[PDB]
Amino acid sequence: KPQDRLFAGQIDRMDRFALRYRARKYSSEQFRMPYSGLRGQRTSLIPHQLNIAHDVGRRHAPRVLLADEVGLGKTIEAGMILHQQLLSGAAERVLIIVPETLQHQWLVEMLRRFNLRFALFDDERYANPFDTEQLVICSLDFARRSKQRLEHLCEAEWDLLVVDEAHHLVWSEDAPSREYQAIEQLAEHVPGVLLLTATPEQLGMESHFARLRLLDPNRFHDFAQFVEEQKNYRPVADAVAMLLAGNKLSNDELNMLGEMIGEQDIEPLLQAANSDSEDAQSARQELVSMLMDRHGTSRVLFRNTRNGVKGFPKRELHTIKLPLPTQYQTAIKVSGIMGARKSAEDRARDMLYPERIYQEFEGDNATWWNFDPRVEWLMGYLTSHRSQKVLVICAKAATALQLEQVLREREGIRAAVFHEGMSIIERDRAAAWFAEEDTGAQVLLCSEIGSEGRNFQFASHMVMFDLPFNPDLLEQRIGRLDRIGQAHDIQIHVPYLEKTAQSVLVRWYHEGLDAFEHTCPTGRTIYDSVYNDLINYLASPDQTEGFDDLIKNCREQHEALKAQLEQGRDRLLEIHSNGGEKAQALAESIEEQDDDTNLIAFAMNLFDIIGINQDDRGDNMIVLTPSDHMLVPDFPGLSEDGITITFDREVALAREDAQFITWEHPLIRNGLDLILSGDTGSSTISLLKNKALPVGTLLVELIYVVEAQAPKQLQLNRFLPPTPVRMLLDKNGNNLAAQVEFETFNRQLNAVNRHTGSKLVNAVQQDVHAILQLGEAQIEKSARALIDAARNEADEKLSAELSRLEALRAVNPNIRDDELTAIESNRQQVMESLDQAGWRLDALRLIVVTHQ
Ligand SMILES: Nc1ncnc2c1ncn2[C@@H]1O[C@H](COP(=O)(O)OP(=O)(O)O)[C@@H](O)[C@H]1O
Ligand SMILES: [Cl-]
Ligand SMILES: [Cl-]
Ligand SMILES: [Cl-]
Ligand SMILES: [Cl-]
Ligand SMILES: [Mg+2]
Repeated sequence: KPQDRLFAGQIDRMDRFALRYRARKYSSEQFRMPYSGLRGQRTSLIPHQLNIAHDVGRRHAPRVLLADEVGLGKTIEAGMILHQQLLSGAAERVLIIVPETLQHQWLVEMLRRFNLRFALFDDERYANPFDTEQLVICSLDFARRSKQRLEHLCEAEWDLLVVDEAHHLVWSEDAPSREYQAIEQLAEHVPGVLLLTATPEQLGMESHFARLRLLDPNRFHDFAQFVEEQKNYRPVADAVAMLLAGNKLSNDELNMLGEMIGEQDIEPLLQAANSDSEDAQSARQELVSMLMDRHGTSRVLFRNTRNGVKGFPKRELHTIKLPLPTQYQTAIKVSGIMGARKSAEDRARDMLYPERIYQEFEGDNATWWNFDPRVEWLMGYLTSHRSQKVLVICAKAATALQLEQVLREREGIRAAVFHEGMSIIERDRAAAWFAEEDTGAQVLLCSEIGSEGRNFQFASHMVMFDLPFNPDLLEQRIGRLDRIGQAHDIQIHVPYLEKTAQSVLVRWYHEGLDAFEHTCPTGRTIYDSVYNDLINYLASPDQTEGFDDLIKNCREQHEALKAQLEQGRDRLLEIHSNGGEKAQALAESIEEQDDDTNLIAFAMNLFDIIGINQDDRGDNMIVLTPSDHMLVPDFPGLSEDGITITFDREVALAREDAQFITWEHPLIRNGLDLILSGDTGSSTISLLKNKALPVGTLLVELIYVVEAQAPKQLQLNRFLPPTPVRMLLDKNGNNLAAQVEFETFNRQLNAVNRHTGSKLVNAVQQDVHAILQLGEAQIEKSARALIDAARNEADEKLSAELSRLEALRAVNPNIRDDELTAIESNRQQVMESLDQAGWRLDALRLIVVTHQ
């Protein structure tokens, strides 16, 4: 094929040949690396997250509970797992079931951090229809709405299922939820399952066990036995955990340990660890790993905690008590007198957002913002903090929009607005404007959706124009800025109107739950426990008999539950969930990759040759725009509006509007596919100025490709991706390639006029044919060596992993049958597909020695 082009007179420019060869070499090498699938995401490199993702993401059909505490990165961990599985080919179809109001947050996270475009399925967009899309997000309610729909989902042949906030799957002996039942049915037909929930087990042990049974109903079949085994385990594991903290062990703990591990002699290991010797610490970390292989929830549950990971800011509450204006006092009394009585909730909501009462009787569009002291306080705060990036949160979009107008007209400060009525692209623009340094918006006004999952590293100040109606929404608001890696303490300003539901609720959240300044896993439990009572205080804030006691009771419940949670921590599992030194090393290794000058040089040459225009902005960023004369009509991922790119991870994290270019980015992969599936650079001729060789000497640079045809799911690329084999032959068939390195030789060559070129080739066409014949014999030898080596490394690696899981099963009940059968079956189909591998000539460059 490539020789046919050359002789038909079709001669590419030399630089195209070099680009083609580099593209093959690079793509064949970036497939066989340990951190593959953990580079391309727009995230910081946090060890505990990478620990989970690298462990879970490389398994066959992962079935796990991701139970990290709030803010630790359960969404990011799920993303890295999906990213790895979809890049490697282990998965192709993914379903993500989330709570109703979280769909857009997930859609943006998957696309903007993992370059994965999920299709949103709801009833408005579609009143089976799931074969249409490979990546689907929908709500839990949507998925369980009808029995027809559920069965549609089960038969849609999903590879992986992700269920966010899985504590909504509630179970009971006599009436499990519809939610639970729906996931129970789906989990039987999807091989891989990720359940995400931070809910501590002490608040629902039974439901916790039910979720584990969704993952492995075979192993998790006896609630009582499971609890008993965990209870007997804690004594062992608590001590060992106190040893990784360096408090030496007893003689009691030493026989319990020798027994807990009867599969081998650990007397040396124990003698070391339980002593003040320089070999004591490593003896401890190894013991910890042995205990975790025997853990009851080993391999299935990952629970990192904020106490352990410790990268989170302090939270500081600043309340401002403001006088209640006569206009609102009047409206409250009028409503109590002339009021068509409403629900408890609706009266409370009226008292929490008093502008709603005022608008009811003065008509909507009444200028509440002209006398509401919260508005005046906000104007004052913002005009004296003009250089502070401030996140301002209201419950309702209409309130945020009304504030934007006031702030602009009365003080000339332009705020970005963020609410669910706006399109994704509209929120993208508002987000970029708020993130813009020095020239951008100083304020982001949000409805209850906050800032979704977008990072504003520079924002540490938050104003709650009003308060949310329940504690889950409160923590979600604070979680917009209380994020891992935020250095500056969060200042939470709460201006509130005295003698209203606002003052009641601010006191309840703060004094009852301590929910502002400390992350509160107790909030929902206490709220539901006192709901009726609290709602009446909110509905009648001027009738507060017994409120002081409610506060006292609620705080006592909060402290009691906090104590239970502290006492019930599995501190061994917490340590093991962070990943230790192996996880730190994995993060360090990925970061070493990041500084890849090869990729930057390759990508520029690639885009240039494809025909994409490149404008440099100086700030580690470049603007890419389509051109008239590009290799293809429309390059996927490239709009006529252009795209901003960066190759630097820290820039990409600060500029969420820019693409983060890595070997794993679709632009590179699409770019490689374009060049390598086509003719570009496959046929050329060059001159070599060299007087130490006879003039007219002919050299043929041959690039063969060795590749095995197989389904992507087999993941042959781990062992034999399409691999180039470069030969450099003379007339006698001597292959010089082993001692003539490609780059050094490539530099020594000269381009030649294409017309003069096609004349040189025709003059030596027959010599070339003979050389090509000599190459075919040598490629068979080379390809057979490459193939046999890969077939053997597949044997070694895959048999090694099957042995590792069989050895784990001897001590661990959580290794599943289908896991061992999957490795076994894959080791077989991989070896067979390689022994059908083939080769072909991909490119050639003729080289003619001159002396001139
Ligand atoms: N490694 C990371 N790099 C960048 N952003 C991160 C990282 N980890 C978490 N975040 C951000 O922190 C926020 C919380 O992440 P998330 O996974 O939703 O926490 P949760 O465990 O409560 O579900 C999100 O906005 C996410 O984008
Ligand atoms: Cl992988
Ligand atoms: Cl895929
Ligand atoms: Cl006032
Ligand atoms: Cl942020
Ligand atoms: Mg979450």
